[PDB]
Amino acid sequence: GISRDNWHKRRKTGGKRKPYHKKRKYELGRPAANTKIGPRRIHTVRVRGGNKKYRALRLDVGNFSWGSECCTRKTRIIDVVYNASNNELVRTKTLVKNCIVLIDSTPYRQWYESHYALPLGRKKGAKLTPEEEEILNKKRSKKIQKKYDERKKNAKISSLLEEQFQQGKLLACIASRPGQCGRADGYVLEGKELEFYLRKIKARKG
Amino acid sequence: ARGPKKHLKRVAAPKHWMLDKLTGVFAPRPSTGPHKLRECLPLIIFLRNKLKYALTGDEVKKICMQRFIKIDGKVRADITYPAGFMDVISIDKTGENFRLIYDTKGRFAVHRITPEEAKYKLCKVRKIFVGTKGIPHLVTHDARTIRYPDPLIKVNDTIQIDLETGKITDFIKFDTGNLCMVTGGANLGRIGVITNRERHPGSFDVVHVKDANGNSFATRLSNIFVIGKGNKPWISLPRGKGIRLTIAEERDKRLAAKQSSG
Amino acid sequence: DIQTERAYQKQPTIFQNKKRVKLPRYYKNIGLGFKTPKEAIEGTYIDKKCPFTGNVSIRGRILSGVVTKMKMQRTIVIRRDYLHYIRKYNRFEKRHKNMSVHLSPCFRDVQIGDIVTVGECRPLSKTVRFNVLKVTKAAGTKK
RNA sequence: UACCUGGUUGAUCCUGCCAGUAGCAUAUGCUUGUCUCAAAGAUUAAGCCAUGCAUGUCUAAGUACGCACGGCCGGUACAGUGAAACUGCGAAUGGCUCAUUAAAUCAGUUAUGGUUCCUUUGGUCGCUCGACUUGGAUAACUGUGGUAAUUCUAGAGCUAAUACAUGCCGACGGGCGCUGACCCCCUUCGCGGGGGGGAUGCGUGCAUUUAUCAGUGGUGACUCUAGAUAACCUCGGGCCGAUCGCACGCCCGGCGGCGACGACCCAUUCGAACGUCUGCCCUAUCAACUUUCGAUGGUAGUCGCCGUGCCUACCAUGGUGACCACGGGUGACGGGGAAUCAGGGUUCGAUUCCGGAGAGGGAGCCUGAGAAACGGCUACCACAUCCAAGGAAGGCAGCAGGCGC
RNA sequence: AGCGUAUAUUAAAGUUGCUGCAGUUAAAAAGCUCGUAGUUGGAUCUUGGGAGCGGCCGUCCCCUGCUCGGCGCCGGCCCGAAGCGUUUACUUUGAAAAAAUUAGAGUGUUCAAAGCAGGCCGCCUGGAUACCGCAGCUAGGAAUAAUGGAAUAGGACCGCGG
Repeated sequence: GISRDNWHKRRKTGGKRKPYHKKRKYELGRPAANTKIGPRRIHTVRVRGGNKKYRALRLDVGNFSWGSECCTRKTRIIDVVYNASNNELVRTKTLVKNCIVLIDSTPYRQWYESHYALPLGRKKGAKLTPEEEEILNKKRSKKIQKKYDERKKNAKISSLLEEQFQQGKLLACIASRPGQCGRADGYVLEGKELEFYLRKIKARKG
Repeated sequence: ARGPKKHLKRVAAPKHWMLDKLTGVFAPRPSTGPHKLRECLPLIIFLRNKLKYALTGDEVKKICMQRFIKIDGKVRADITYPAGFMDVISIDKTGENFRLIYDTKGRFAVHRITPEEAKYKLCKVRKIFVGTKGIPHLVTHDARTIRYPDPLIKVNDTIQIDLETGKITDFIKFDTGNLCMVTGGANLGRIGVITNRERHPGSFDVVHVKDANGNSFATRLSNIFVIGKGNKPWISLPRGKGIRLTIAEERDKRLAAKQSSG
Repeated sequence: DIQTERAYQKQPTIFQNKKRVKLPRYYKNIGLGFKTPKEAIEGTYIDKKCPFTGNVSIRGRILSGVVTKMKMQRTIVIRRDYLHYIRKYNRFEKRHKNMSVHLSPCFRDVQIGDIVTVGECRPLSKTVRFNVLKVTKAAGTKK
């Protein structure tokens, strides 16, 4: 099949190697997962030593970590924006490790709001008619308010994250190989990384 | 090959088994076990060739399949089971106890012990290891794990285990002025007192050892096994006490004993 | 100045987006009595294969050569000269074996003819298996 | 034992080769009483093969309702021996040959802190807070068939499991991190300020994947081994015993040892795999070679058991050479070794031990811990067997043996 | 109870010459000079004492300086140790190096080639040792042979100013 070995190609000098043995098994090669965005699809692969290796073929959810304040939530992937390796992997919207994807902002917003007693997203003037969010932002007992006021002291999020929350899609980087483990675990882009990537996609925009 | 080998040609077999050339083609490929294949002595070789109870492979099978032999207080009915350095072979019906320890030369001694001494053994620690919930583990030379050791034992110390319970009684710490047997190299079976350890970052640390007659010899730290505090052996030693007198002296002792014998 | 390529250059060990109210550097001593140099501790480059500030561990052989070429990037060719002993004629013959070697951007100003000590580590590339640990400048070079 | 002798001239002294002289190992000639050892289809054809064998397997301990034998009182399922068959395991070792192969193989030296590991051995196996034993098929066996044909098999009726599946209870009473209703106490007249408890809800163990924080043991050196926190858990599924055998017990229906088998993870053993440094025969009538279809590096991935141009994308213009690269030849598998030898040395090493490669030539894969396996499968070239003419089965460089050479 | 022939190879072959050949005339020195790799390169830096035993003789010892307990004595001296010291080639020691083969210790296979056995009126033995170039590793030596150090002083040391 596909051989993954050194003896098929030229030496440090540029001489041709003559193959002293035919293709071995341990010099193996399987086709690329090229994992897409759809409903969950994973196929199992029996690998060397009789272990298992999961091919994510389609994947829409992943365990992402906004690790500024240590808040990680399982989130719904929507589409891919930028890819450092190749540009056609964004056209044919394939997940690979170190992609840039948009993720559902709602689990992070929910947590931030329920933790800090302030709103996030929620543009100015928009009426909060449901008023179960009212009970999450109001009605505290005596000393719990001492706890939530010494908390919300350092509740200040950065502007470039606020912008994304107001739209409703955060930028995250896939830190787990989706082809190998059958996952899409990542982390939300922040500060210097976020500025660098927003600029790279705007140069791509033109 | 395309997998693990199962045969061992009689010429390619470890030499200290002292196998002849014209008996057969193959030698007993020792079963996998606690000791290494080149540093073991298979139960078949010890039982039939040294003691000469059995005459053939069938007789060794017959002697052991009656559950008679007991290596480290546990019954073994396996002819190619690797019995190695610091083991207590306990044949129950004859009422004998043997301990495998290196003769003055590069071979195993048929060394009979007392049943009071045949209830412990002297294990060297190979690695100290932190468990899954801060549970410290020892791993000894004979592939034997003990968890919750002494918090003092470290990576080149010797421990004394009880043979039924399998737990530490005492330990000899690796430092100067401690009895050590050499268990590898050309100095295989020399008993001496540690003189100096010389650290070599990246390479193998070399340890200088002094014999009982002011004979001094070095060996890399991999091939050392401390068996005593000061000059005190913690087990019984074989006849000679790991000295290795010269071929000139060994000639003199042999023929002088022959002259006096007649 | 750094982060020229598509992907974001950073040290994977440290976290750089801690909520607050200069960047700390990951580095390590590499043993065998080698001094972790100053451009490693203080500097602001990103190198996977820098033996002081990156993911690579020195183990096995430690050799020395003399710098020949420095044309390919973050890598040098050193030239190791020895004598081979033919036994028929009780004489030697002068031989050489030039090998590809990873030079960290730590060792800023290195010229050809410098006596460069290298240490063996995991295969870094097709032909590269060694990494520069120290540099000794050629006899003089004061003026 | 560090050795010479004949032959150019009419005679001489030299250069110089031809011929003698001795061992060695293949063939061959003539000859052969005894006895102990012992090589042998390597050289040419890694050419071709008729036939027969060369790999199977049951213990007191996975499944026996074959009367195939056989105890008896059978009425309380199963005496026992045991064909077959399902299950597990082995068939990757051994054996044969030397065609490939010239920094390749291989040898000495080291590395995996860059990995995988059946088995053996020693650890782990109420650490998880939520059933006195479940499910429905199949084989053997009875029965009916098809084909010129083979270790080919379709249909019917029945019945097992450590095959294939599904799943409890227990331990189990609570801890432990958040969540926080509600409450008593004191300093200030009082706001305020200080802790104490605390209904409820969520979460939990090892393994897997990701991100963040701190600093039990070890190394020359970890982004190590442990500890904490926030989550995730692949439905083509990690673990957390619906298994078997001899013993038979311990007090008012109750009531425990000794073994076999299995199982995620860790170590150990047997290894394998990929790297480090040095080393090989002849050739210049082989002087330049490599590279956008990867040649040498850089960043990001893909694949892999892991490290890497191993393979993609975008960059950079490198890398090797008179110290013989690149190409070519080899009547070349490499080494331990063998014959010859004063001392140097020359030639040989297919050949019983270690390593490599191959099963007529190339390529692809199944199952498994381990194979790119051929006494396994799938084609395509070459060759070739049996044909009721439709189809079918092949692989001796295993042991014998036959042609050909 | 063996001997003759055919061919491959070794010594004789100092007729491949490193040890160890030749080049006026026997075969052979480029027609001549320059010249980069290659090989090879003058002399020069440590001599010298203290002390001891036999018979002026001989042979044995001593030759950079600086954090932790006991010969201990009194923060003082000694030792012990963890860290040190321009590099390499050379030589000596040590470590690690599969067996079989060769060299070789033992042993009346009836002798021998072999073999790893055996011997004593249950017991006593054996199954050694040496060599294994080159490369890597280790610790002594410092002759010989390379290489380095102050010369627009960014010299060493010594202390203050920072």
